Amino acid sequence: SGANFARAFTV
Amino acid sequence: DVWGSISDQGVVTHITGGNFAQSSITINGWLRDFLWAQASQVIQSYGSSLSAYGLFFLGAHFVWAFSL
Amino acid sequence: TPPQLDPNTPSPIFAGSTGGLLRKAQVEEFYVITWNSPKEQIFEMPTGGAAIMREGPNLLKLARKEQCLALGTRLRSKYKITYQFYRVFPNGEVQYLHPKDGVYPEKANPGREGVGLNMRSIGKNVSPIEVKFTGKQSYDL
Amino acid sequence: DISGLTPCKDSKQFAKREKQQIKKLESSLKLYAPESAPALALNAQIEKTKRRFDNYGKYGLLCGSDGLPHLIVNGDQRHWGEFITPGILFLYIAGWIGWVGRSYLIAISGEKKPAMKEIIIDVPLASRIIFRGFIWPVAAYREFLNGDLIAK
Amino acid sequence: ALRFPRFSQGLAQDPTTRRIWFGIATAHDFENHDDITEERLYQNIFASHFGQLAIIFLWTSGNLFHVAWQGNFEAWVQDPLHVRPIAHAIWDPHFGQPAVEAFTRGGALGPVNIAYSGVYQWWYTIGLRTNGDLYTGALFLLFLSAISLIAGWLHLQPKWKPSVSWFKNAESRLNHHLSGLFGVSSLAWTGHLVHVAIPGSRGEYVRWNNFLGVLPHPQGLGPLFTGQWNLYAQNPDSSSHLFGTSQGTGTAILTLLGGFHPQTQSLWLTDIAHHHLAIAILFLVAGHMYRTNFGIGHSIKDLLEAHIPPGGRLGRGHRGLYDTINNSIHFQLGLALASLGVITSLVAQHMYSLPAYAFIAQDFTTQAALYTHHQYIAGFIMTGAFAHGAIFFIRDYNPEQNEDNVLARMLDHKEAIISHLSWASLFLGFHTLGLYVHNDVMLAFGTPEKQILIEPIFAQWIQSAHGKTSYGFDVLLSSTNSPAFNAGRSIWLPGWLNAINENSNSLFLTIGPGDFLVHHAIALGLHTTTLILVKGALDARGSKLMPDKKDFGYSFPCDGPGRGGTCDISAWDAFYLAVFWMLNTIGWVTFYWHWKHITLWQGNVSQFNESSTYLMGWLRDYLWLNSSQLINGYNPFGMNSLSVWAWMFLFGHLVWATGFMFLISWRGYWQELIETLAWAHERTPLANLIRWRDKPVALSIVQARLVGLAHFSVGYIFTYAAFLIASTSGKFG
Amino acid sequence: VFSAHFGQLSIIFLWLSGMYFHGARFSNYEAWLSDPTHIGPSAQVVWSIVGQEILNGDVGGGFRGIQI
Amino acid sequence: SHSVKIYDTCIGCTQCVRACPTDVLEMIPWDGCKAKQIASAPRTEDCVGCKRCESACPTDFLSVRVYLWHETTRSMGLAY
Amino acid sequence: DPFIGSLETPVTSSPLIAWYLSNLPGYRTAVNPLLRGVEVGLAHGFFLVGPFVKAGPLRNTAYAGSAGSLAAAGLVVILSMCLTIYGISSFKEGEPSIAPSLTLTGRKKQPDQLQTADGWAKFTGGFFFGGISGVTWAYFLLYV
Ligand code: CLA
Ligand code: CLA
Ligand code: CLA
Ligand code: CLA
Ligand code: CLA
Ligand code: CLA
Ligand SMILES: CC1=C(/C=C/C(C)=C/C=C/C(C)=C/C=C/C=C(C)/C=C/C=C(C)/C=C/C2=C(C)CCCC2(C)C)C(C)(C)CCC1
Ligand code: SF4
Ligand code: SF4
Repeated sequence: SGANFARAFTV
Repeated sequence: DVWGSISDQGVVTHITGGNFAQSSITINGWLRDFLWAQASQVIQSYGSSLSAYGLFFLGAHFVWAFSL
Repeated sequence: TPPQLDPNTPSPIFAGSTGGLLRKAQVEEFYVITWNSPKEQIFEMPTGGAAIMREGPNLLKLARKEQCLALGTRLRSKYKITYQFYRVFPNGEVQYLHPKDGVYPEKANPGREGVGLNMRSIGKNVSPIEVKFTGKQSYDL
Repeated sequence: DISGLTPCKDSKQFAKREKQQIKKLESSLKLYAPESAPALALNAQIEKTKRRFDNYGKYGLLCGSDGLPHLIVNGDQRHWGEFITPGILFLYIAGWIGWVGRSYLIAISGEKKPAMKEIIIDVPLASRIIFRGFIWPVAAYREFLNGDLIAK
Repeated sequence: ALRFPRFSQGLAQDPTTRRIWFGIATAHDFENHDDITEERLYQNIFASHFGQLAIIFLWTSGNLFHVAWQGNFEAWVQDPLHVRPIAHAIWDPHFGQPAVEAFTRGGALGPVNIAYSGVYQWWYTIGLRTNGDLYTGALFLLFLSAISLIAGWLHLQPKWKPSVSWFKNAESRLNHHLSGLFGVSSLAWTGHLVHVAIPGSRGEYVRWNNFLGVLPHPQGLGPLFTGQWNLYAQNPDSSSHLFGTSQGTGTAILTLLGGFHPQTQSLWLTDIAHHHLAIAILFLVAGHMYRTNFGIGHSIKDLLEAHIPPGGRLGRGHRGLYDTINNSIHFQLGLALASLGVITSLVAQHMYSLPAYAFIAQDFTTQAALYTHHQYIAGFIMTGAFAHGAIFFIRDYNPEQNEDNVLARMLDHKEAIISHLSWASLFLGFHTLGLYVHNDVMLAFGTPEKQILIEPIFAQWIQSAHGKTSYGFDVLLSSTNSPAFNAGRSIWLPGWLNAINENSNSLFLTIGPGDFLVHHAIALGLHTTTLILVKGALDARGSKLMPDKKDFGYSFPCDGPGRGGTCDISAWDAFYLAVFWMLNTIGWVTFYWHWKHITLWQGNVSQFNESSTYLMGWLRDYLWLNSSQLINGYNPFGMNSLSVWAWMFLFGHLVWATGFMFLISWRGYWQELIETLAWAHERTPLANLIRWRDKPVALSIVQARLVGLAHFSVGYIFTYAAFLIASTSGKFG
Repeated sequence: VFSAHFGQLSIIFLWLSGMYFHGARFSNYEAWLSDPTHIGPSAQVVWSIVGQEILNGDVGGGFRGIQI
Repeated sequence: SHSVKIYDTCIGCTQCVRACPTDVLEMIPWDGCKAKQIASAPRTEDCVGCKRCESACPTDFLSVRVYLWHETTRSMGLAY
Repeated sequence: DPFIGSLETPVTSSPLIAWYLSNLPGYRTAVNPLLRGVEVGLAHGFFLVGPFVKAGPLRNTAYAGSAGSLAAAGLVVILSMCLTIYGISSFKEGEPSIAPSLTLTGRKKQPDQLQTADGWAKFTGGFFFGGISGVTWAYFLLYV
């Protein structure tokens, strides 16, 4: 679930 | 009269205490126990994760006043 | 033209409706429209529904002048039929109403008097202060 | 200093509010794993809050009694950038827009049916007109002196 | 000529039900009556004035008598701070036992009504101490009403009927009103204050029986005629004086102390007497300006004709304005209404910061009610001024006789005025709404420090100039050394500075970033209402959509669906639209005042200063927070004395919601419904023996608009009054 | 009418595909599957542009996002 | 009964006569224009105030004007 | 006649319904209005007595019957006043009656005398007397 949230904050 | 919480012992505590049967027979009861009491969470949501709901609450009022 | 009469003309075939005459017909007045149809055909009543008009002379009763004129103009536009309507009082007096000169008003005919003609532009009327404290009105002059 | 105000780098309510916000963020930070993405996001939020407070302190604003900064539109020389410096900038940009639009209208007044050019813009002439607004004050002043700004 | 509307045959001929409505509506419009002339109109106006005076006098007599009979004035005067005034008794067959038990307040033996009008303090200050005085006043006002009615009937008689030329004698009327109506009345009130009120404040009872055997000042009239007037100010009242008794008193009757009485926080009576004396002297001197039968004075027409600027920048100037003003009554009505509205607003703004009645600053509900009432009256009057100006432009304006004077030049360039008013309103609304929404969003996201807060520098500088030292500026009166401070220090500054620099009173309250936005909103409301009214007044004679608007009259429904459709095109519709904006602006002003003063009274002023910068603050910390006690007037568990206020709250809500009927739905649907209902009634048995006399028809368009507006106003007023009174009475602070 | 119906069907299918892709990519469905009673569903994540990141409430299961 | 007045700006296009739903207007010969005819309103007492005649009138401002006045059973359009 | 604003339906024109409606006191013609008014008032008062004595503010006390009967009497008085006002305002003194003078068959009949000043006055007096009598009779029957 962490990766899905991190997908928005990649930049 | 339906939703609520249940304990291990077995008693049921409803959300609003089951006051619909005695307070909903007057217009004052609908204005005070329903509109006034249940709007606390909408207006006191500033600074929290539900602020967009308060913003839309105010925006809808603005649009309703605009329509006149 | 001499006004005509409507002695014993029959009526179209109808089943009845609640948009007919009322107490005003017994008290004040009503209107009677007469025309002539070459064939038995179905038309639509101003009050509501559909009726059938017979061949020969046809006569109908209505409550207001607008209904008579609307039915007559529908007849003129769609069926190409001439028509004429009168006004009837409770006392039995009959007054001829539609074309008084025998010609429809849309066409000019000599022998017609001018009524309510102002020989000036609409912007030459006097101000209301000029006509104050008297019964006359600015546009009446 | 002015109207009984306190400099924003000396007041205490500013620091108290900063501490309250930082503690509120750190309360939610503890819930997640330190290496997880939400932890990185919350750390970024904390860094942004600290930078914003430091910049506000260093910029020479004036907090009030309750602890928030107050803007001065009076005209004092120590607050040139509070209202007056941005405002002029706005006018410039704003004037640009207006000027450009006016020019385009005149550029389509010659033709017989300008409505077609109003509802369907053309790009070449508009692109020619767009960059003429960079010097709008000079052209506007010259037109005002000449007298072509006002219809007769 | 035969039916009820005897003053109009056209309204009597038609058989529908609109005859009754329009007969009631146009009873006072004396210009449209058939066979009317100038003399009859003027005489009817005179008689109506007399009737109105009689009604006012009867009203005040009834108030006095009821307070005397069913009140507790005698028990109140002894303990002003711990007794609730009583208006009148309550008798009601519908009342239950708990209602009788709960409404018994004060020292009475039954239900009563607490008086929030504030007449108790006024009557106490002017020098009334027992119920005999109130009964005497009631009898006197009854006599005044009777003589007013008698005079009206007498002047309607053929023998004592005045002529038109008498009514147009402007100079004599102005002289008598400026000298006799104003100056002499102020002189007589000064006499009363010197003779009765001031001695009654020091314990001496002066009445009709023995006012000849007492001396208001031990010296007498000697100083006044000698020239040493200063003897009337030698011994002022001490700072420890107690109202209504003879402890720590003085003998002066005319002073210039300034400030407030220490115990009662009200203005000194000597200052009031001195002010009235000076005003009376000024009016008496100024009332001899105009020419009359004695061969000296000024002529108004020559004064007007001579004020024309060389160079023709104003055109013909003021030539021909005298006859225009004199021959038209709507011009006079508009001027009078505008002046009265400005004066009413001045009264509302002054009576809350410089109270003149004893023990009125400690009564919060009375202050709030009086302020709100006077502001609403002022708003209505100001709207009426523009309405009558538009009526004048429609009816009484003669274009030929006012050529090239100021009125013609005004009609020439309406477009510029309208455009600039529109620009100002757009600017103010755009930026005020933007700032409010930005602050609201910044608070919503959880970061208050990113707010936009602008200090009202100019107003704070004004307050510092007046003598306030709470900001830091040292200008004029604030500075220790200054020509103004030196000039005024010896007379009134010592008291004025002490009064203004305290924190309890309401004189020049401290202001911050919250007041800036509210003041700008008030300015926006004023500008928009002025735009609407001015457009309606100027476009009355004609426009491009309909260039012959003067022929149809002041009020007419529309001009058909042609030319794109023309609804609400008359000036009456402009007034009907401007009423809403007037109500909205007055509501904003009253909300601001009430919240500021309630936060001040409750003890903490930080709540307003921190929650007035965003709209959710107004919605949550003002209405929702303060409605808690009001909505709990009656509940399933029981009820208390606040029940009637909750009932009136709901009543106002219902009326306001009912107004939407007439304001939204229009005529045709209802006319068809009436058609069907008429058929149904005519076709039923045992009920067709009864027949109607007037054919039922639906209401007209203008009538429906008027009814909807009336419902809107009634609901608005009642709801706000109930909320204000209940919320301020619940906490009494 | 036939062509308009086909266009409407295409729009509906696109909307359904978007909902499914949001459920697949930015969601905590797998966390909710194991413990459904104590986890609030969420399938929308807000960017961090202005200060709107406070809209990413803690629904549960090691995730932050708008509850659906 | 309302008041219908015809001014001299008319050009005789016969539109107002056709538009009337109650047969109020008519046309008479004239000599002040090219069409050599003008309008007239004899049967004014039948007018209902619908203002359809004013909707179909080509002129800078209308050459036929209807002013509303005292109402009655015929002009109000009551069928009962 | 189809063009009259009415319809012929089983309920409107039925033998049973017409017979029942033609026997009511308000629809007789040859009878002087006083007796019909008396009958109508008796029926209306006896009907009206009930709800006031049953649902009034004093229904739970020992004063139910008297208060209800007094309220019914007040309602009867107000109705009589309304009838008198309508009769004064509608019909004139010397003018003949305005009732229809021919029936469905077309046979001429004497116009009803109710639609006249004197006839309506007699009807109102009879209604008042009958209403008072019915109210007092209902009170006597209920609580004796
Ligand atoms: C094209 C440029 C343009 C210009 C130069 C003006 C100029 C003016 N406007 Mg107008 N106006 C415009 C467009 C324009 N307007 C549009 C599109 C509208 C409809 C929304 C209005 C509606 C309007 C009102 C309601 C009022 C004015 C007024 C005014 C005057 C006062 C300034 C102000 O209040 O602005 C007001 C500005 C606005 C409310 C919005 C303008 C912003 C538009 C969108 C920008 C122009 C963009 C355009 C699409 C560019 C195309 C060119 C491109 C193809 C190359 C001033 C003469 C005021 C007045 O009368 O003063 C005497 C006033 O009351 N204007
Ligand atoms: C001026 C306004 C005024 C008003 C608003 C009231 C109001 C009231 N009166 Mg008071 N009263 C007044 C003057 C007034 N009074 C005067 C002058 C007297 C001396 C006769 C009294 C003596 C009085 C008594 C003896 C009683 C009341 C009572 C009452 C209450 C019930 C109403 C009623 O029964 O009327 C009663 C009214 C009267 C018998 C006569 C007053 C009528 C005067 C003569 C004229 C009013 C005219 C009016 C302005 C019409 C103008 C029309 C214009 C708009 C076109 C009510 C609070 C009753 C109460 O105590 O209930 C709790 C009651 O018992 N009043
Ligand atoms: C010197 C004698 C004289 C006097 C006393 C008056 C007085 C008056 N005339 Mg005038 N008049 C005169 C000469 C005089 N006239 C002459 C010679 C002519 C012929 C040219 C006229 C022509 C004339 C006409 C044609 C009419 C009058 C009218 C009136 C009345 C005005 C209405 C009203 O009461 O307002 C009250 C006025 C005042 C009290 C002034 C105060 C206003 C300021 C703003 C007060 C500020 C308020 C202050 C704080 C008060 C506190 C409130 C309190 C509750 C605490 C009043 C009786 C009108 C009328 O009513 O007739 C019956 C009217 O129709 N007059
Ligand atoms: C100083 C006194 C004053 C005077 C003498 C006049 C004089 C005049 N006015 Mg002006 N006017 C005034 C103040 C005044 N006005 C004010 C303050 C306003 C702003 C509201 C106006 C706005 C105005 C308008 C808009 C109009 C006039 C018109 C008129 C003329 C006709 C009067 C009439 O027919 O109304 C008689 C009116 C009524 C009896 C019916 C209305 C009553 C209201 C709606 C009652 C509200 C209901 C009530 C409060 C319910 C309470 C319920 C309870 C639960 C509380 C008359 C010459 C009319 C005109 O056309 O003149 C040429 C016109 O249309 N006036
Ligand atoms: C609260 C609702 C409301 C609002 C906001 C307005 C607003 C306004 N009134 Mg209206 N009015 C109302 C109710 C309201 N009225 C009612 C109940 C009546 C009684 C019938 C009237 C009667 C009335 C009259 C008689 C007049 C006005 C006029 C005006 C304007 C005054 C100038 C100004 O304030 O500009 C401030 C501008 C704004 C606050 C408008 C909102 C700006 C929006 C939010 C910006 C767009 C942003 C965003 C991107 C939107 C995108 C949309 C989305 C689909 C993409 C303004 C448009 C006056 C006028 O026209 O002056 C020129 C005038 O003549 N009003
Ligand atoms: C907010 C209040 C409101 C109210 C009360 C009404 C009321 C009503 N509407 Mg309206 N309406 C409204 C707003 C409102 N409307 C709005 C906003 C719109 C949108 C434009 C409409 C549009 C509309 C339409 C399109 C229609 C109606 C119709 C109806 C009627 C339905 C029949 C009935 O229930 O009446 C009975 C009365 C009530 C429920 C109101 C309360 C009365 C209580 C019992 C108090 C009685 C008190 C007592 C008698 C007082 C006497 C004392 C006195 C002598 C001093 C009724 C008159 C319908 C209709 O006319 O068909 C029948 C219909 O066709 N309305
Ligand atoms: C439509 C019309 C009309 C109407 C109008 C109006 C309604 C108006 C209004 C107006 C207004 C409503 C105005 C107002 C004004 C005001 C002013 C002008 C003020 C001033 C002030 C001052 C100047 C002050 C000063 C001061 C100060 C600030 C402080 C202290 C000191 C002193 C005193 C110096 C008429 C009738 C004419 C007729 C025609 C048409
Ligand atoms: S429509 Fe107008 S222009 Fe044409 S004939 Fe009639 S009045 Fe004349
Ligand atoms: S208003 Fe209507 S009815 Fe009257 S003349 Fe014109 S078209 Fe005919």
